[PDB]
Formats: sequence, C-alpha cells, structure tokens
Amino acid sequence: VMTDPIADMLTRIRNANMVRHEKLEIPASKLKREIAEILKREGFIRDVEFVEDSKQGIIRVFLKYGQNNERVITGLKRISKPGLRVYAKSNEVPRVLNGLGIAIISTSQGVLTDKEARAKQAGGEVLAYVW
Amino acid sequence: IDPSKLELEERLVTVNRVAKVVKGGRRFRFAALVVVGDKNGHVGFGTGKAQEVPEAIRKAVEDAKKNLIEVPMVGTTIPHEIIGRFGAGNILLKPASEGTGVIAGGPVRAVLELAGVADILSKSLGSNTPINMIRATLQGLSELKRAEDVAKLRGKSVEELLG
Amino acid sequence: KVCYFTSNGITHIDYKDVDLLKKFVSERGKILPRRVTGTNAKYQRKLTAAIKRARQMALLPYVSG
RNA sequence: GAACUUGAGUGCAGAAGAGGAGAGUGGAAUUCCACGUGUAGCGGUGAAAUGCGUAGAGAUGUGGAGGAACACCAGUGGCGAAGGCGACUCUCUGGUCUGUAACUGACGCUGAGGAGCGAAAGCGUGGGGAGCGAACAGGAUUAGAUACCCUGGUAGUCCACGCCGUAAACGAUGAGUGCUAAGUGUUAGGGGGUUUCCGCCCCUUAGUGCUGCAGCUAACGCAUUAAGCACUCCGCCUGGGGAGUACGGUCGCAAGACUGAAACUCAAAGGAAUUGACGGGGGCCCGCACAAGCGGUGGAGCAUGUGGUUUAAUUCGAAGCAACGCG
Repeated sequence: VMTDPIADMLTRIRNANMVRHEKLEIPASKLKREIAEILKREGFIRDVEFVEDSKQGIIRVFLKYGQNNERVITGLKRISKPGLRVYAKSNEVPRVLNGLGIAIISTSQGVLTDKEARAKQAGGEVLAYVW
Repeated sequence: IDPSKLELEERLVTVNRVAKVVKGGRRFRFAALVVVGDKNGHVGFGTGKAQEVPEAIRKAVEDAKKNLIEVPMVGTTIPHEIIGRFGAGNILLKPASEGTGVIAGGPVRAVLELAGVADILSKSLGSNTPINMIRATLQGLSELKRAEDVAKLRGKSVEELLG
Repeated sequence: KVCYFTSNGITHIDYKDVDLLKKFVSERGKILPRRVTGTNAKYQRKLTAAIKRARQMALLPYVSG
C-alpha cells in the first residue's frame, strides 16, 4: 500500500520530467502542497494549481524546460523515509550540489529550503533534495 | 568542436594486443586508447585498431579529435560533486581546494589532467577497465552544471543561487 | 466465419436440439474445432457440453461407422 | 479527540471458469474368459533370437469379467496461493472479475517464530491389480555390456486412512502500492455508437501472449504482466572445493528432512558475448571421392630403398598423408 506520499509525489515529478511532460497531476495534501510551492518559488516548476473536489484534492504541476528542451530539474531524492527518518541540526543542514541545488527541511517554523532554514538557525526533518 | 584551433596534447592510455583466431593461427592487432585535450577545458578520447602500434595510436588520435567535449570548470576545480557512471565503470569526482592537485587513478588522471582541471578528488568505485573508466569519467564530467547557466535555467541571479 | 449463435440470437444451446447439434460434428462424430466452425469461444464451450450430453443420451454417436 | 472517502471491506445486480470434496453414470481401447468361422505361422529387430502356436495360435464375429485413463472439443484457452485441475450428471463448497454508488470509515501492507497445504518416488495397515513397469530371468549386441534393443516380469502405478515434506517445487524473477510512449492478438464483463438484429466501429475494467519507445542491464535481454522510477515489509548472498558433509538439536516407523560448521586445499570457479575449430548436426556445392570400367600391387624370382639385426665400420640425412628407385 501507499507508505510515503512525499516520495510518491517526487517520483511522479521525476518520471514525468524524464519523458518531458508538460504537466502532471498529484493527489493533494497540505505537506505535498507546501513542497510544490517551494519548487515554484525556487524556479524548478512553472506553476502549480490546486483543484478542489469531494476527495483530498489534486495538485496540477507544470514542469519547466529551458531552451533546447533542457530539463530544469535534473534529479530528485527522498532523504527522510518512513523506514529511517533523517533529522538535521541547524548547523548540519545540508547544501545540495555544492549550493547549486536545494534541500527541503520541515521545521517548526514551517517547510523551508535549506538556505531559508539556515538563516533562521533552525533544523528539522530533511525531506528531500532537489537539483 | 574544431580541434585545429585548440592546442591538443595527446596521452597514450593503453595498448592492448587483441587476437582474432583463424585457421592456422591467430591474427594479432593492437587496440590503442588515447585521450587528447587542450588543457583549457576541452578533452576527448578515441580508440584505434591497427596491425602496428604506431598506426593504432595515430588512428586513436583522429577518433579522439572527433569527440571533444567541454568540461565546466569553476576556477581550478569542478562546480560540484558528481558520480560518473558508465556500465560497471563508476567514478566519483569531488571538487577540491586550491593546491590539492589532481588526486585520481591512472586512466582517470589522464582525462582530468588533459582537461586542465588542477584540483580535484576522485575515486573509482567500480570496474577499473581503462576504456570504461574513461567513459564513466567523461559521462560524469558531461553532467557538471555551471552555476551561471543553472541560474538562467531557474530564472534567478547567481546571488540567489549561492545564497 | 461468423458465430452461428450470436447471429441468430441464440442464447441457450440445448443438448436436445439434435438437428442443430448435428451441424457441429464430423462424419466420424468428432466435435469440429472452433477454428473450423467459426464459433465464438463462449458458445463453443456451451456447445461442447451439449454434444457430450447428447452422446450420453444416445442422440449423437460417439463413433460413426 | 472530532470529521472525510479514494485504500480496505459490506450490501445490492450481473459474468465466466479442467477450483475443491462426496456420490453416481457413460463410450472408446488394452488384457483375460467362453463360443462360432477358420489354418500355419504369430510376435519382434539394424539383423536375429528368446517367447507364443497343430494341445488350433495370430486374424475374425457375438457376449461377458475386471482395472486404469477420459480421444474429438483443446486454444502462449480457463481456474487455483502453490503443488495442481480435462468424460457426463447431481450434492456440498472456496475464490476471482464487472457495474453500482446503498452502507462502515483507514478497519490497511508485510510478516521472523508458528500453523496449514505441498508433483513423483518412498513407508505402514487393508483392499484392488487390465495396461505399464524399478528389481529380476532369459535372447541379442559387445573386447566386456551388471546398459541401450527384444520377450517376460515383482514392487509400484490405483483405492481408504495415516506418515513422509522433498523437485530444474522454474517466470531459475518474494509480497504490497503508485508512476512512466505505443502497436497488436486473445479470455470474462460494462457502457455507447447507425440498428429488430447480426455484426462492424468506439470506449472501458480485470487477466493472458507478442512486438517495441524512454529507462535499465556485463551482455543476453526486460520493457504498463519491468529486470524502469520510487516507498514499506520479509527471505537470502559474500571465491571454488571440503559440503549440504561432521558434531549437536528438532522431526520421522524407516528412508531421511530441516538447522548447519570447521580443519585442510586451490588461485581460480563462474556469467554473457566474440573469433575460429570441431560434431556419429542441418543445408548447398565440388573433386578418379564414390559410382561406371580398365590395368595393377599384396603371392613367386630378381632390382632397389628402408627397418631391424649383425659388424671394426656397416658414414650421415629423410619417418602418416607430406620418409622409404628419397639427398
């Protein structure tokens, strides 16, 4: 059965990205929606729509490709998993691809990027890497 | 890439005597593997067969000159860590500090030194077959993203990227 | 070829209907294969049961001679 | 703690199926028994023989006995968790699939240990026994033939109960979930499109095949039935022998099963693919290759060369074709 919705959402993006799809639709949740919003703010995806319905909602994500159809998102990794959680100290918050990518940490301040969390001297669960 | 404009050094990585069996005996040939590079961010490899070693090496150089790639280089090192993977060849390439020098295995070193990378850590994590180690190294080097172009793709300034 | 039963709107094949059944057995009494008679898969199975019931009740022969 | 319905399940309406257990019934064929007709072999092999037959065989007609298996249908068809399940009828009974949104509202996934099931052989008790057939006997074959082949043939194969618990038990591929081009068959449904229909076409689920992108792989190949991309849980691997062995423990009537080493020993063992070579593999083609003919050699006397042996020396070299009237 479904065990890691966050991982599953990342995989939908990875798979859709791999075949240069324009858009994908992810079943929504509060945490998945926050991750999607970071990707837009950080310029990894084009746009994100939240469609309501009777069920839990759908996130339509529009992927972003440069000139020459180049994929902006090169890779996505799930770090914290249901089987092995990963929490980081404020000073041990990882940089991703030597600062060319981002890491998404869930903190008590909110769901931030690595840079944002570092400025607040906050740690927390390291959700994913994106580069 | 036009190799004429570039000043290309050539380095002989290996020469394996290979054999095709036929009636009566064995037809030996020599398979030279050569890397060439300008030492200023361009490097390529080629493979040439021939019955005599000099001719094998000549044919490798022409092949290598056809397949030059451009290796992104931040200062004297690579922009970020990468694991070059090709078949069982699996090379890890890490950026290093100034004055570290090139710390790499034999065939990997040829590629990096001819590419003109001065400071880099590497470690072969898979097969040490020269041809495949080189292919893995160049596959990995071909995946290096320069900070400037990433900013353009993501629609941000380099200041926002580095942070 | 087309299935005889779907064409004529035959929902229920019956082992009693000997005259109909006899169109599906060979000269020797062998049940003709579906590939040769064009019957639908579903109706071939129903038809096979009918012929076997008929042969049991002496409406059709097992071996003609 | 309170809600929600997608997961999961229930209700309601349909569908297919060699799913299982029990009890019956049917037709073909083999064997045996009785009888009629009928006469000299039948059977078997590469060739034979052993064997059966004038005491009437084999062949042929009628009837009867008994046991085992279910031609055609039949199909990379169906069903089952796997092993496995194929004549028909009835009794009992499990699961899956489709639609529906009436209901519950996370009730789910995996699962060490444990329990149950688990082809064939085998074992215990008692039945049954046609065909087949380990063992065994005889006839052949062979240098030998404790084999292949032939004629017989015991256990067994079958049934009831119990035990055994192993297979190349294989898709050599754990279970669950989601995501990621297409084309094309086929099985069981649903909806629709022109209709009495038939049908054609379109869509949709769930299985079952082939081809084939991306991706993966050492390669071969996999590819919406993944060996791709992910997440959860379980099992298992760490060079080849020694060895699935020894000791111990558990299980078993026994055979043995499960668990499971080390000393010692080697520097390999191995996977895929490539080039050739070979095959008592296949195809095609050619040659005094065979076939169709002619004349020889091997026998005799002698010439010559060689080997052996004898010599004081019997000079040296040549050894399948490709050395031997050769230097």
